[PDB]
Amino acid sequence: ALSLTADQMVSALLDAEPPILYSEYDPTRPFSMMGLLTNLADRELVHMINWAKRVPGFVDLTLHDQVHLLESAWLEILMIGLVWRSMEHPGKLLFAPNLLLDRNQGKSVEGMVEIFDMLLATSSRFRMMNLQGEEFVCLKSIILLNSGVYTFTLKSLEEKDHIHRVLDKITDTLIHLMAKAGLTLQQQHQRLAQLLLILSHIRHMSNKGMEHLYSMKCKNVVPSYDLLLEMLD
Amino acid sequence: ALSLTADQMVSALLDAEPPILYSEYDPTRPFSMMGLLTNLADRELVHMINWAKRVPGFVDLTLHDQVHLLESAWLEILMIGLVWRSMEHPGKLLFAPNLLLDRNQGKSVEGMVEIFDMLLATSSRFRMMNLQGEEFVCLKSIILLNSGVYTFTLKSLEEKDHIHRVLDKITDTLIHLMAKAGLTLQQQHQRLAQLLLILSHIRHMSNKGMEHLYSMKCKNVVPSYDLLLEMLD
Ligand SMILES: Cc1c(O)ccc2c1CCN(CC(C)C)[C@@H]2c1ccc(/C=C/C(=O)O)cc1
Ligand SMILES: Cc1c(O)ccc2c1CCN(CC(C)C)[C@@H]2c1ccc(/C=C/C(=O)O)cc1
Repeated sequence: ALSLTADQMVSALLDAEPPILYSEYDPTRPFSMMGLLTNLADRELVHMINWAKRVPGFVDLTLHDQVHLLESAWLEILMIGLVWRSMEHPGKLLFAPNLLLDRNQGKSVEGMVEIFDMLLATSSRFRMMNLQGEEFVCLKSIILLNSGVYTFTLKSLEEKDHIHRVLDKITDTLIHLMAKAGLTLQQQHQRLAQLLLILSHIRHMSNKGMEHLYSMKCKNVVPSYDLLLEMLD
Repeated sequence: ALSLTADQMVSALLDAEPPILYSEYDPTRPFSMMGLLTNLADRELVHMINWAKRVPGFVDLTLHDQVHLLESAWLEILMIGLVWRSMEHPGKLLFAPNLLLDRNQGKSVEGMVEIFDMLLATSSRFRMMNLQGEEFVCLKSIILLNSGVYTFTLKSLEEKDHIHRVLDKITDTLIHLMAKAGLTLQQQHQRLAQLLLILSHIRHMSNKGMEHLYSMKCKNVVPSYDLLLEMLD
């Protein structure tokens, strides 16, 4: 994992990519949005577990630390995937290929249009930077490893060190991609910073969404430690 | 502002630095924590306004955009200052020089120990990286310009462009500092990434704190648009 070259890191991330899923509704029947969005997120989560297990370095950690990282990052990971999928659809969010929604459609749930807006703005930022697919898979892996690393014994000290070494290797990889693309050293650092600073906004979006989900006060909303543990163990 | 050299950028940021404030309690009387923390935050905010006006590029923006940026970033800015001040005090948060609190002291307010923990962990990360004062002022300015830039007309398009150009100049500056310190190009990119990724965790902490403050449901807690506008106008 730490002996991978930049090209090998990229290949491994592209190969791990999950599929794009469809919403489950009868397309021959007349057009609940939260129902549809919950079911889609439930099914994406299963595939996210399989993806995470294929990110280099991730299965080297303890199962408890794998669960902690996924618990912290899962909604950010869903959100970056949505933003990426929606990039060439100005003004719309491509939740699935059969579920392409505008901001007015989010107005149907109290608190949701604000989240829809923030997601559309991130998509439009990605569009303005001309984000590449190889840069997106790197960013997504960085979210997985970084989002829970500050909230965790000799074992833990070793786990945090390894997570930081893996993160350094993905930073190396990003820079390599930008060098292969022909950017100057100045441009390279500038773009790296631009990309990482968007991750702060993705955190914010997830925190805002988590607050909505927690406020629903429902045992079938938000995956528990135990469900994540069962799926990962 | 965009014509500043890296050295000039650093000098200007160091010069803008606000003072460290004291808690207001009678030190001769027996030892409310939330009272003391609110009063301290109220007074720090005034000084933060003056600081922000001295960050290069910031007064070039519209007053409405200055207010939006401060509204989004103020608690993150207080939190990064606390973490920096607390760096050489393992296990304790130096809220002020006369108010140095451990995690057990945070247990006195329902929900606060969790926030205290996250802040102690960030301080300990800064300690492990050996963060330098010149890097800290850069990071703090980056928070100010970045945290509200994705949530904002021809004027706005021009304002977001300028904010991104200012941010690129601070990225250049960071890298220059790390080059002056003797780091390799590889180390330079790696450390830049490490530093920016901590900003995501600072966002998360602020979101968690904002939720506590909003849940107090009090007109004298959280600065309004109008108060920020009055202080900045
Ligand atoms: C990015 C994304 C998806 O790809 C799929 C669903 C949702 C989002 C972001 C917006 N979000 C809605 C936001 C208000 C958070 C959708 C969502 C809806 C329900 C659940 C519930 C999951 C569960 O309860 O286990 C999670 C996310
Ligand atoms: C970093 C920091 C300070 O330097 C000063 C106070 C506080 C923090 C972080 C933790 N925080 C407590 C957290 C629960 C947010 C403190 C705080 C307390 C009250 C207020 C209220 C301000 C207002 O109501 O205008 C703001 C921050």
